Amino acid sequence: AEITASLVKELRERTGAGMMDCKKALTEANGDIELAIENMRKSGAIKAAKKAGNVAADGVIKTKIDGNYGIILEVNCQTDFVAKDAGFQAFADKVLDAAVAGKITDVEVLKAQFEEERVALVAKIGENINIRRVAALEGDVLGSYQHGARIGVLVAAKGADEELVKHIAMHVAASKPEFIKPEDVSAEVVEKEYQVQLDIAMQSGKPKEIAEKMVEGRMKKFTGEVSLTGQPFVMEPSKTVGQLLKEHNAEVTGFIRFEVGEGIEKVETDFAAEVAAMSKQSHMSFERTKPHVNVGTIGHVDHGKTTLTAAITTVLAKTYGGNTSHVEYDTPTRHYAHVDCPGHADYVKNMITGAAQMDGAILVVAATDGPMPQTREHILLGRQVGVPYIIVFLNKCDMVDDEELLELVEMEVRELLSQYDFPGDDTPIVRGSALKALEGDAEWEAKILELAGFLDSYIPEPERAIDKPFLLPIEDVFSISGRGTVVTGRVERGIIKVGEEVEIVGIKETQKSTCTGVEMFRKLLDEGRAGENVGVLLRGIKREEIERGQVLAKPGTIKPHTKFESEVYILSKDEGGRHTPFFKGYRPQFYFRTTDVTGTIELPEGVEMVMPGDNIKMVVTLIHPIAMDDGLRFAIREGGRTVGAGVVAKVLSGASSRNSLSAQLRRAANTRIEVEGNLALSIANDLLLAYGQSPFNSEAECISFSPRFDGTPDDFRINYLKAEIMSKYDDFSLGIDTEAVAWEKFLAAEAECALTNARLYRPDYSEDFNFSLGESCIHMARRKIAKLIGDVPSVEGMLRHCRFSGGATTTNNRSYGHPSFKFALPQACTPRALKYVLALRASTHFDIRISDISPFNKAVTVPKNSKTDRCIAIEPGWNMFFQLGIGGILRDRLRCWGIDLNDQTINQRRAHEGSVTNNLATVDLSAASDSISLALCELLLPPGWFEVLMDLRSPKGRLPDGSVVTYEKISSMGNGYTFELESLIFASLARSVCEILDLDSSEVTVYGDDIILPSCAVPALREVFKYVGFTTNTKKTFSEGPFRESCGKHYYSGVDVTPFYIRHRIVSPADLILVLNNLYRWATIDGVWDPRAHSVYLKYRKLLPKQLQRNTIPDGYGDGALVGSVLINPFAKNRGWIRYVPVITDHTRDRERAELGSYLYDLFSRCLSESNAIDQLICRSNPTKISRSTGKFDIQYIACSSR
RNA sequence: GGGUCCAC
RNA sequence: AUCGUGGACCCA
Ligand SMILES: Nc1nc2c(ncn2[C@@H]2O[C@H](COP(=O)(O)OP(=O)(O)OP(=O)(O)O)C[C@H]2O)c(=O)[nH]1
Ligand SMILES: [Ca+2]
Ligand SMILES: [Ca+2]
Repeated sequence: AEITASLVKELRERTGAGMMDCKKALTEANGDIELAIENMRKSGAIKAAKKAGNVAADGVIKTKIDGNYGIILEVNCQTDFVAKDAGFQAFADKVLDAAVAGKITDVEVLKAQFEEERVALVAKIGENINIRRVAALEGDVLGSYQHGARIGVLVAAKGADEELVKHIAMHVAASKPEFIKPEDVSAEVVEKEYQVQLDIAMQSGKPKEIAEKMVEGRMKKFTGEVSLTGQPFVMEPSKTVGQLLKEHNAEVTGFIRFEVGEGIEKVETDFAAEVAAMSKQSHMSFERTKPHVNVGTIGHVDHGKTTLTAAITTVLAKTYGGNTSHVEYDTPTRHYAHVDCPGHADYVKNMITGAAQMDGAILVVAATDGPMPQTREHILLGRQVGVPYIIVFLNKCDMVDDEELLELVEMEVRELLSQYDFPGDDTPIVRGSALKALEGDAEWEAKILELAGFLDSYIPEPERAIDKPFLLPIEDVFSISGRGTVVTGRVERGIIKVGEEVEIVGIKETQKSTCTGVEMFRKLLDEGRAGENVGVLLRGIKREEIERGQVLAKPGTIKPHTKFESEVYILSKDEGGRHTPFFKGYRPQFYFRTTDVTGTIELPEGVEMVMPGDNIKMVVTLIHPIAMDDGLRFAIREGGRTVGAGVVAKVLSGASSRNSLSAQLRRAANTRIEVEGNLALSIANDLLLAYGQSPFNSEAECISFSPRFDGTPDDFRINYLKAEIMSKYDDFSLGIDTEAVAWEKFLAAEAECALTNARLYRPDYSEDFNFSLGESCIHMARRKIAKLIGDVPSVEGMLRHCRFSGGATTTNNRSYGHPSFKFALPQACTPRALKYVLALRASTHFDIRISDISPFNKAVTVPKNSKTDRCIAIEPGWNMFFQLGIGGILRDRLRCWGIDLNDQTINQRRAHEGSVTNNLATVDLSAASDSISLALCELLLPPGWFEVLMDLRSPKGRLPDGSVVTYEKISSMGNGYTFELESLIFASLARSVCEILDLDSSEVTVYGDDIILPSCAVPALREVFKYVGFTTNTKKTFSEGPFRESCGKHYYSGVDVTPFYIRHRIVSPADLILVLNNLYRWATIDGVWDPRAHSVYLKYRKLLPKQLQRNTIPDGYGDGALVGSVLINPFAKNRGWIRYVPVITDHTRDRERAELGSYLYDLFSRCLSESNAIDQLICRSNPTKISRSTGKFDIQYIACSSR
């Protein structure tokens, strides 16, 4: 102890100084009141001194307007909480007011006019806070916008009234225009920018005026975009601010916008790792049902909430046992996850988003100082975010002489806690020291344990989902004869035993029923527990009386509501959200558990605009009811895109478009564009002419032209286009061409597998004597394959990959290709595959039927080139079901060889690399999979795998002839594993060739038959390939050009030269629009036209119905309209702050689905799930609906966004 | 899972 | 009448 404790208190609640700083400073003043104050004053500067070391990236912006003189203020601090603290507020307010009356604009004048009072706060608050920048603006009429505290703007305008400047001050706030007019721009920044960009493209080989006209064009936009004038007005994006101004014959003499912490470095912080940094210097020196508890640490930055979390972690594993950046520690009875709450807006975001709710927090104040002023905001955060419980850890107590002075701090904190309706008198306050606890000081060491004790007994145990009342969100409803109505979904809370009664509540007038049963795909069941996907059978309720969106619940347990208040986070542009602000009548979709519902909102008192990234409270009223109570999370959507997240906070009491304009566009769409001859050919020739190349002078030329693999990238680009553009056109007349050539090819491959099948089952040449590269690779590949693949396909593996999907089987036509029809209609199967079906039949109570048991698949023909089709075979359904099982296991395994058959994007980039580097080759095989013979396959794969492949393939094929083939190849295109299998065979060979040549196997990459491996390996790979029956496509393999190509991307010395194809006769406006869009994407850099192609574009644009020539959409939205500028689009309809544009759609009619088949398909899928910053988890997977395509077009409005 | 696009 | 796989956009 030292001096009277009652005296320090008098000093503190007079000065706002830390406890110990009041003590030691009162000890040297010999107990002199008005004296101690000064010793601290003169010190307040040395304090701020060491303070001004810390980065202060947070703060506020303030704004003041006197008649027609205004000023913008940027005083900032280092924390959210300080930013909204009364004291910091009052400083910033005064430092502003004082800068108004005294029209100051010199940062350093007031920066010093207050330097005195600035140490005043910095002492008290204990964060570096400095005036950053000031500026002032005068104009004839001016107006300010304040976007919370984070952005302020001053706008000076001549000719405009109150509303005008308000509105364009808001726009400046949203759209960061760095200049008032496109010409204002630094004729320098733009000068060298046009000299830099004039090569980037002139290096393509683009002729002078071509790259000149293009660069010019960009910078016309480039400047228009960063300029208030040429910006789409934020409250009216169809017209620009420029045009808006000119409509009120007014103008902006200038503007200012400051944003808190702009340009400040703003250091990243990693809490998790960060702790392990402190638990390092010290660490060196089955209860699996235990509940998980989320706790939060919150307090003053250097009061050491960090050091504590460290002390907690060490001591808690040193003694007892052993989302997103969260340390976690274990207690004999509970498991804790622990996050730091560094900022107020950050936490509110994570609470809404769900990426971190919290069961209890721990407030960390140092007894050295005591509550800070911003300590109230810490607690206030807790109150506003609804933390149920707050524990206090009093830290740094070893540095408190008088324990009567701890009695004092603990008092202030209870007093605050209670001021915010927390149970102050009753909240645990452990008095300890994190630091001495890391230094294994058994005393202070047990105080941590103590605090932990409170976490166990003070924060109550979170209700297990199973302990809650029953609720299942209905995903789909089926009517099954002789079973009744049944709903499927995942049970969210509780248990439902057959017998029990249930309400079905949500969209309609709530209804009641009883549980007739509970089933999964494998077994029937008598109850469904939380977390289980199930069907639930219901008694007496028709299936047109249930609806996705409704919930199934224990009766009275949940109610339907329409109006409620919430806290939402609006996604930033960054995070895939809106890029434009919205306003009063925002009208999006609210996605609850399993469905969207339209709803209007009302903003809070005084907020008029919302920006991507904003938290906000809003009151939401829905177009019809949804079952809900407090805590229900939801997503905000714009036609499929997720733009925000929210949680219901308190449920309340509840209570455009175009007709003969869509009709106009629909008529246009079903119009038939009509011309003379081959419109495609005409377009291709007009293109070639515009690039000064000879046209095709006949149909027969369009498919027989070879490029020159030299010349500049630009020359080559149009050459390759010319070689490819018409190469797959399906409507040439000139030609007795047929699918005859396809079947010839199909027979040639079989004949080749017949050779290699004989050769490879007889390689006793005479004697060992001679050794060969091929023989060796097969041996090398075999062994490596076995290592990757197993002796046999796991039963788990197959159980998580088998499934139906897609199109026609031997028993179903395209119409009945949906999985639900494969389950509802008996599928054919192969003699050797029958046991698989039976094993399936034995594992489920559902009927598993086979229609016929033959060894045939159906070989048909399918389009490919202008000069040949491609022979496919349609499999028996049950065989397909299992072929996909092995195809899915091979897919996974290949991931261990760096092969990823989900991402063609990795092959495209190595093709680009290869064309610049010449170290990687791209190779193609001729009849890639058709050439993989039985023999090769039998030598490479484990016998276990080979037998299974043999059970699962179709051994025979019946052709359109009626003729048969007994397959020489291991499998045909159309099989459910041929693709993954061919990928494996090719990879293993190429990898083996690498090892034999002393290259790295990892350099080998394969997507089906798109092979990429080091250029030096090619001659040896060619040799191996020849040996094993393959024939490499010398025309499509490149190991030495400037040219590469893989998975649809073509490169010439790094430049993208992938072409586009006119595949069909152009007959409808949709046909023409695709072609023109394909031209657009081919000839367009960043929305800017190569002029050579533009001319051809505008010519054929004219062949479209007129409305359709102006109906434009942004790229990335398909081809139901011309890709162009959407702001120009006259048919655009902005509705509720979301932009709807109409696109052409293929028009469909509904068809009846198969009820049992769909139900089976549903349960089967849920069975699959179970066998195998993130909030997108707020969505599902959709009901089976069947539809037939009529041959007409429809018009669909869709949600759109400038970019 | 459909329609479309682009690919293996 | 149009097999298997992947990716994107719209639907759903
Ligand atoms: N089931 C199926 N597989 C395909 C299809 N297209 C390509 N593939 C698969 O990927 C491999 C690549 O085929 P392609 O390179 O286009 O043709 P190819 O059979 O090897 O013949 P070629 O190069 O001589 O034209 C072969 C085949 O397994 C297809 O349309 N259906
Ligand atoms: Ca090929
Ligand atoms: Ca290829």
